[PDB]
Amino acid sequence: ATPADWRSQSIYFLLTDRFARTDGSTTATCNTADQKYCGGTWQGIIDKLDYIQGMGFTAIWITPVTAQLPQTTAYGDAYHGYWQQDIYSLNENYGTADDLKALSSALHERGMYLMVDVVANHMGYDGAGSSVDYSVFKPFSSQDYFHPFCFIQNYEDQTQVEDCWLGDNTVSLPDLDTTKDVVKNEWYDWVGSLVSNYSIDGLRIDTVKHVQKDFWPGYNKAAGVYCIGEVLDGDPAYTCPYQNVMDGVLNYPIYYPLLNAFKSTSGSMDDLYNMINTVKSDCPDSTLLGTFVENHDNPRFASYTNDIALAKNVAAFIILNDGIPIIYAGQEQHYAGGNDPANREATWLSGYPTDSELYKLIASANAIRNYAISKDTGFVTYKNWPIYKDDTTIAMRKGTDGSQIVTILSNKGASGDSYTLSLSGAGYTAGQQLTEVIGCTTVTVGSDGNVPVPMAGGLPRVLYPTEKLAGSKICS
Ligand SMILES: *[C@@H]1O[C@H](CO)[C@@H](O)[C@H](O)[C@H]1NC(C)=O
Ligand SMILES: [Ca+2]
Repeated sequence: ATPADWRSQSIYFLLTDRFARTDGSTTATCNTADQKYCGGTWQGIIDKLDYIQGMGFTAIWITPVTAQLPQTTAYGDAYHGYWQQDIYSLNENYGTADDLKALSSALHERGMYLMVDVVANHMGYDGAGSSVDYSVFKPFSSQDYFHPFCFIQNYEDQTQVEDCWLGDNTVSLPDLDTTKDVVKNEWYDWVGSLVSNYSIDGLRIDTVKHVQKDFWPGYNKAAGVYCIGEVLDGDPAYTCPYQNVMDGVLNYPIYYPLLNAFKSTSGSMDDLYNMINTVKSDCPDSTLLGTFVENHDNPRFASYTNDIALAKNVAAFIILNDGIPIIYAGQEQHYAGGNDPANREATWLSGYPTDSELYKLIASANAIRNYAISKDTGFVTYKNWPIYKDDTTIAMRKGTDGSQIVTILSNKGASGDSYTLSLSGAGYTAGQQLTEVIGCTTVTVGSDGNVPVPMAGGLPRVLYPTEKLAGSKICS
């Protein structure tokens, strides 16, 4: 599927080993500290698609599928998929090639997309870097194909970042020489084959900043689908330019201010507001980026605060910002794990409650976003517009005039005071009746133009023209 095809999507990102076992167990042990394979499979995912689609997601992103180093290392098993050894084989832990194709067709039979995580930067090896036996890797079975061993000593040196090895001497990550024509052609041919063999709709590309830029356009083209890159850097001036060589990148620039804005009652709404504008302007296309506040490479949101109302606000933002929302399996169950491997909790241990607070929050927000898109072909291309802020509040507007969604978000928390906010800028016609689609109440636009927004318990508010909801299953 195309970048255009992807704008309207919203992604549930999951760890294949950790989302759902074939046996459907909700009790199967998974001590994250043990870093072992816990049992999750592609077929397990298939059996839980009702749970995923019931939150209003239109796609999933799954961890890499290539066969991994087999050893149980001092850092555990390759359960996450980032330590590949044989790229023309699948990781048997998740099932068979038929299983992967089954997941793909099952997603498609529901009108959903499959996104797959891929690594081009490196392989994985159990052992010291200098001692690597290259013969294990397929097809890159000789030192020939790799950058000479060295570690990234200085991250300000972009040449070191690209030419030296990630990892360490316990689990080393032999770094492919992605400037060699033979390496390019092998990867380019592989990625097209992968996508065709399994009917893959999109790619999430790992460790993008660790590969020289002139590698990516050819890779993206070969893939023949939307590619969104992990560029692990919070500076828009470093990260957005990668969108010049690749369809999208994950929105790490928004990530930091977003997290700070909502992780405490004293978070800076100013930084968030500004970053939205900086990204909107200086990024080739903000609507092709992916928004998230939680993933497998950072502490989970709920690890910073257990305030449910804060979690509600940051989730609403992810869904309603420009670009593609990305929610990380477990976030909807208020998972609170810290840094790797604590943030790789098995989803099945939650019991998959479909009536939990954040599950319902996310369903409501996706419901409106999805509806708005079905009516307003200009929604996805309309660049989100921050219209208001204060010390505890931010409001924003997205959608063609007369059909816009206006979102008011707060970091007051669950003990926030009741009160009324007068909102200038919404651009609704005076006396117009609007629905608040989370709590399902109504409000009328003032004559002064302003909107009388009832604020209570630090809850999120999402407004949308009541007449426009006609015939939707929203708020019945
Ligand atoms: C795609 O299918 C062909 C033929 O079955 C196979 O040889 C090739 O290895 C597959 N490509 C990938 C990336 O697995
Ligand atoms: Ca590299």
